[PDB]
Amino acid sequence: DCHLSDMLQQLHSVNASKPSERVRQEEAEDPACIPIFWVSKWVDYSDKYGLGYQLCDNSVGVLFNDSTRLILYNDGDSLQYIERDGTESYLTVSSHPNSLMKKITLLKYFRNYMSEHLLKAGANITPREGDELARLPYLRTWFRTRSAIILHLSNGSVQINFFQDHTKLILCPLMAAVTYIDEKRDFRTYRLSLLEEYGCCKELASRLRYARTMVDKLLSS
Amino acid sequence: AAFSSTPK
Repeated sequence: DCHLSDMLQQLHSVNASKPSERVRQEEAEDPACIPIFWVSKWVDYSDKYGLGYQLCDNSVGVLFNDSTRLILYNDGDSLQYIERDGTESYLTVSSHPNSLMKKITLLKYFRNYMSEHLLKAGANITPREGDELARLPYLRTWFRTRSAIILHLSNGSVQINFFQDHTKLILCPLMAAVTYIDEKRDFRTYRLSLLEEYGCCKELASRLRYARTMVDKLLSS
Repeated sequence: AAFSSTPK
């Protein structure tokens, strides 16, 4: 809950500043705040199985309808499984309990579908290096609204992908930063406090208000 | 109402 509370305080602070009514948006850029991980792809098959996704390192995961999670590392071999009760286990495609067979199969189908048919969000973004403190995160929560899909990762990052104009936000409450991908697929990363200081355009402002609403929802559930 | 993220 601490990640989301932080993010809520950060966003509330920036938004209360009315950053589009001030402009020096480029002064808010902090190139060292680029995220390590985001969701590059997703498939909502919640009608049947659940939500499959791919992170920018090409690792993949599924959050199944039964609230368990299966994660495949980008080595294409190592698996992490998380029961509904939180119990984690570590396995491989090569060595796994019979009980996981089905889910492993489903994960591979998701992988196929995503690899062949979908483009990568942030294809033009080199992710931050990242070190021993940043292990592979998994999808902790997700939902879709009238306007966007909201993806909350276990490292606290919250990603919001807007349906109409393909614009996207990746918020990190550890770095206190936001990456904005616009309709040109240009991306910039800002320190939220610096956005409080120098302000920003109307589009980013609006999307950060919507983001604050989404974080309140995530905190609410 | 997309089934998935932005396709190729």
